[PDB]
Amino acid sequence: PPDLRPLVPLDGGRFATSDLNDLYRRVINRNNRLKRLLDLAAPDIIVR
Amino acid sequence: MQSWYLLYCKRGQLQRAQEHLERQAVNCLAPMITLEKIVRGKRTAVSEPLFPNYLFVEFDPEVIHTTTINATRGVSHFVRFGASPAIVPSAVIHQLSVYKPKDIVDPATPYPGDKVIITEGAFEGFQAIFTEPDGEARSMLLLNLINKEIKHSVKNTEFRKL
RNA sequence: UCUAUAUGUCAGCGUGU
DNA sequence: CCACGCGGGCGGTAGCGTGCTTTTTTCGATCTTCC
DNA sequence: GGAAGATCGAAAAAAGCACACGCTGACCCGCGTGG
Repeated sequence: PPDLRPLVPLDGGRFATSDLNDLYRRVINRNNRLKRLLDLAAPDIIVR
Repeated sequence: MQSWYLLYCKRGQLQRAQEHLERQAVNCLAPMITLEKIVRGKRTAVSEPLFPNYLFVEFDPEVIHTTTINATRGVSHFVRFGASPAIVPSAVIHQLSVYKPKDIVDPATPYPGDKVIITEGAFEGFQAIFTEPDGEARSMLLLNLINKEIKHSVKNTEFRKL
């Protein structure tokens, strides 16, 4: 849940981001890239 | 003998790595397609590669060492399984040379006549039907009011695809 | 007590032990 | 010169590290013991 | 006479390293890309 990984305001106009958010973003980006590559009928080495 | 290897390149540095490798006189292959991207809202015809951030370099390790290619500017790392770097068979290279698809890309999601959500200005958070950039930096949409939708041109960077 | 004032870590220290 | 939006080890046409103790797991080399 | 199990020292990986409090600084993506 987002509250357990809050995006606390930085009081200077920025946002302090927890490491869990970065890990989730990386996982989501990798999953989306793999989905696109699979939908593109990519060869064996690239998809592996 | 010359062999094929797969290289992961840095984000947006494929071209620079390509020129650097061509400077070192090693043959390289990368899928290439010219098509219509939106590019921050301005519908333009430019070239992007299939399987982004990937290159196929044909070279002999005897002539030039693997670590030299690994240290080439613009190249992130060799695509390796296990300790040794992966070897791309010639059949895959042939298929890639015949591999010619026509598709679209995620930045190119909004094409003529589809649903686009405006999230800025006096019309923030609404849905419209987008058809065409007029000129380059001006795109119009079927802006929706309480009664009906009317065509009107708004700034390109304000709206995003659903 | 959701009545004020409502972040985190890293580094350097110091205090009582 | 004012946003911006995704890979990320960094940077480079290589190498960076480098002053603890205890417990657990596994491996190469041997061995040794037999059926 | 070769395989099986076995064992034994050595190498690699994992987990831990007291409590409480007070203070300071230093961030809390950078960069090729785009307009």
